[PDB]
Amino acid sequence: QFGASIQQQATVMLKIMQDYDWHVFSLVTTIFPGYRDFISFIKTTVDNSFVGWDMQNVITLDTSFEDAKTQVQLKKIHSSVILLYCSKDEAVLILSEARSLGLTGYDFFWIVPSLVSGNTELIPKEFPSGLISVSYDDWDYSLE
Amino acid sequence: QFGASIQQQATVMLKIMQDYDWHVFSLVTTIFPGYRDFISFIKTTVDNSFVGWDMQNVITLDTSFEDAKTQVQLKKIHSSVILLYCSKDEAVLILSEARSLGLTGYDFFWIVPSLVSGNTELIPKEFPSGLISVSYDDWDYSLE
Amino acid sequence: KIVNIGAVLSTRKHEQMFREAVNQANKRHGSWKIQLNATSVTHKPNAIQMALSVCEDLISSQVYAILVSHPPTPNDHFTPTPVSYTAGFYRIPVLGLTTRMSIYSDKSIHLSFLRTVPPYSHQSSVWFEMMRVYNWNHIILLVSDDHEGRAAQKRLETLLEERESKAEKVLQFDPGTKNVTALLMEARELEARVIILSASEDDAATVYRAAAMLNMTGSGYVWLVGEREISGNALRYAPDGIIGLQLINGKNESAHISDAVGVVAQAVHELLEKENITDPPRGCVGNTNIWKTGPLFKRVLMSSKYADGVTGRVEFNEDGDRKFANYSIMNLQNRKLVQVGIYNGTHVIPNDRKIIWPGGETEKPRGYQMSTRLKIVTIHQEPFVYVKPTMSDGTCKEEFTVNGDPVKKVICTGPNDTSPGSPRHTVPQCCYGFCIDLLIKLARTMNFTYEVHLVADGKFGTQERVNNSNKKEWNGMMGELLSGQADMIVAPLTINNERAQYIEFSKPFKYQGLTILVKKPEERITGINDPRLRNPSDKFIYATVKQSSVDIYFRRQVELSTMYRHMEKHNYESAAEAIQAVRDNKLHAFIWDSAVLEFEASQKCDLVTTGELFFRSGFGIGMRKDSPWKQNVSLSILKSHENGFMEDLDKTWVRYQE
Repeated sequence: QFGASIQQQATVMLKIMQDYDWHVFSLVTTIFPGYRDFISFIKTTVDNSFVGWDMQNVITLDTSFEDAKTQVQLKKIHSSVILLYCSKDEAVLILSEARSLGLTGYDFFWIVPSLVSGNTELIPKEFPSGLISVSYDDWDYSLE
Repeated sequence: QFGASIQQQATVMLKIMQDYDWHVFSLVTTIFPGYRDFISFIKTTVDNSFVGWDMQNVITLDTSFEDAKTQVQLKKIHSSVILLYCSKDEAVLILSEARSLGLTGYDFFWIVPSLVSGNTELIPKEFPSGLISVSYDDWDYSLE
Repeated sequence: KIVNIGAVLSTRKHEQMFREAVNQANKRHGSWKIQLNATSVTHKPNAIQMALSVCEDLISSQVYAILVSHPPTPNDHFTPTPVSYTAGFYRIPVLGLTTRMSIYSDKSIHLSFLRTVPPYSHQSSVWFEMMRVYNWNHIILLVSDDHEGRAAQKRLETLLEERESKAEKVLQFDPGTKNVTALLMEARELEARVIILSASEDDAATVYRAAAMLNMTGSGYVWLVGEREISGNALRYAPDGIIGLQLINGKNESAHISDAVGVVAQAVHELLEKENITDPPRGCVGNTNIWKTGPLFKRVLMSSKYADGVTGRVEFNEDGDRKFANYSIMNLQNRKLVQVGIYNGTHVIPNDRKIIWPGGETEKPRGYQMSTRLKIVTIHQEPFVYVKPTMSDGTCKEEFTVNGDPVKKVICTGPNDTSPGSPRHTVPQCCYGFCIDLLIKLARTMNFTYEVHLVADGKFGTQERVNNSNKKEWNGMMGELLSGQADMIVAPLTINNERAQYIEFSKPFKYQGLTILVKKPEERITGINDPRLRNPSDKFIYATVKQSSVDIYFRRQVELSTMYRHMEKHNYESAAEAIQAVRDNKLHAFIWDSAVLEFEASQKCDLVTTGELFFRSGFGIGMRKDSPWKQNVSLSILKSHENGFMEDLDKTWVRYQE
């Protein structure tokens, strides 16, 4: 194939966070596979950075949420930048739960990977206007 | 009457909260009557105490909860000590929603008055084991 | 298949109208097999046996709705309470129709009471609509009925929660007395003229006579009353031009009965469409089991929404009150009731008739007149507030300074000594000095008179527990200012964060720090960083003025609790006591402001200050809350800052040495 990997995309997103000095952040991971490599890559990137990042503990989901034990970990979130790694189906429920929590504020940023960013036409109403996404979908360079 | 009013009982409960340094707390008031006097007495007692109480804003109710607009006010709660003034049949639904939203943790406290705590025999299973109550029902002093 | 309705009604014509409304209630509801029976009872002049007859007759009848419809009762108690209490024993809704007392608003007391009339506190919201129209902020409350007084205060604080303003004066007392004119004169000395009254007819007529004898009904005096205050001899004692309220169809019983029949009938036909039907048992003999669908039928009555009636959109709130009520606004023009406004549920519209006021023009009188004589209180500051006894009788010896400046004194009033020393000795003497000349400059800039008096003690004022009910109170200059007896504290006020939360501050005129007074081996201390003062003993005797703001500033310091425990055994009343004590070589250190001890070192060479300069702060003028005496006064202070008038005040006392 072509393009970047999920590790190079994570490097680009941490470069975005480095260029804006958003050093206080968090990390929320679901049960989508390839997640422990993602967490370990974030840990080795923070360990290989000139920043000294303020990383909150990883909020790990288990199943479809009862909104009883996951809410305890969601109320621990006092940082600004919220890092979410999930699929498109669970992202609607996560953003709706965060909107019900009031954790979708002006300082509460949301940066998502490329695979959760699905169809350009199909956009659910639960997306915050200002949702940061990174993908290789370039319209200036066509297929030819 | 040979009894103990709700104002002196609120004084005793705030004395308990002062003796435990439980200064960060909240207040949930339903549509059970005699509630604005309770809020005003709490406001005057906080304004006339050496603590300087860190009081979260009052979660108010209008009817039986839709779990749509009251859900936002309950998700604003992140403090430990929770005060409540309601009836027993309302308190069953309140504790059911609090268990459904995970507000019955080890950090979170629950202090109720004597009017919501009715018969000693009739105890439903939805009550958290550790529910703080203050009642003047002394079994050592009989009616005679 | 039957529904019984109980009623306490007197006149046979309205009983026939009630039975006709019951008969016409089953007209448009089809040919359904439900039946409606009505049982009406008369009235015996007593109240215990009336309650007995009505309660056992409605137990034997097993009714669902209980109605009391007697306005013109000769007894002024107006109590349908025992039948409502007996129905609340089985949780049966009693629909009260006549009275508007706030004791019925408590659903904890009246468990199953509903009504279609609001209490009078909602009229205050209509009066808050006056605040939405006439743009008036400061009010004067006067409530005699203490059963509704707490509810009126609650509703007033609920209305003032939006604008976040404060009522200037509230009053609650026992109805029946007559010598309330002292508090009326105390409200007359205030800036506002808004008069809110909530009492019966007798106290309203009493305060009308009190305002008529003292002429408190002149120009600009805002009067705003209700329906209870425009009846009886209070209507005879009312001044011309007073604005009152009128309940539209408040006493018109005939349409009100039909409205109640429609409400009860649609509530019953709504309840018939649901399950869990229960019936009231024969509770007179051997039945104490409660009616289980009490709160269920109450919840049915909560969401009751209607569209029929001459009055209009009758609707219950969470308190079961009346929504969207047409009110009238009346005026008393030459002992004649003249309608000057109408009111829908949200908005006031005046009619084509004019609004003639008891004062001057037909427009609104702005009854917010600021105090042209500002009551000035101060403490006896030694280089700033010089107080001299009079020569012969209330006079001031006009002595001249060495720089050709005549001392412009003022006749101030002050106590003699402390309260164990002097029981009651308060004389007028001559006050002059620094802040007196500052007030002379303020009176030269802006034209306003003043009234200089003195604080009763030698303390600034601290936040202390009062000896009952665990309540915070202030004292001193703050205690005399917040009580309304003072207007402007002209004193070197120590600016801190605690007092900024309670009152508003002006710009500081003085800028200085703190220092140590010693007498002249290390004879100097060089500030707080002396390790021997960290762990003191009986040798280094250091203290401060009792109940001073320096002690509060050290109380915020959570790392110097040892000095807070040490200085509490030697706190003096005034700073001059500390000057006299260190003059006799009994003290050793004293934390105090800089330039005062610099002036005292210029007076006495043995008084030596320390070298360090910490707590570099400023002293300004003690002020009230949001007030028009803030911006212009602060601009005058800044005008005094920009020119050489600060240097002139230095030439008077600061730059002058010996």
